[PDB]
Amino acid sequence: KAQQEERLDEINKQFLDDPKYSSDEDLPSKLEGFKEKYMEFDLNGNGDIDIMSLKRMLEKLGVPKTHLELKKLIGEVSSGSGETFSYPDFLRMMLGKRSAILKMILM
Ligand code: NI
Repeated sequence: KAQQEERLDEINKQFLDDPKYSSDEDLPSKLEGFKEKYMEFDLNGNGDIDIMSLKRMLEKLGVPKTHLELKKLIGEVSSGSGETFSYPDFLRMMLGKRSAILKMILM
């Protein structure tokens, strides 16, 4: 938990130096806030967010979603084999010009 944060920090540093996101003057503090938002979710053994974790989080936001709807949400932001999405997946979505449904829900 607090351990997995170490990895999130390394990723934030990686993104901080990414020219693709340099135009955002508030990147330094935003990445930290996004990290905190990500850590509100239950993170699995690999530090990724799964279906039940997403379900739990959306419940807290008053946004109930069906099992299949949860699959659609993750499948939209996941860079791997649909089922879970990572922190890097999360940042590219939160940043990035395209607006995934999960991004609109969370922001
Ligand atoms: Ni889980």
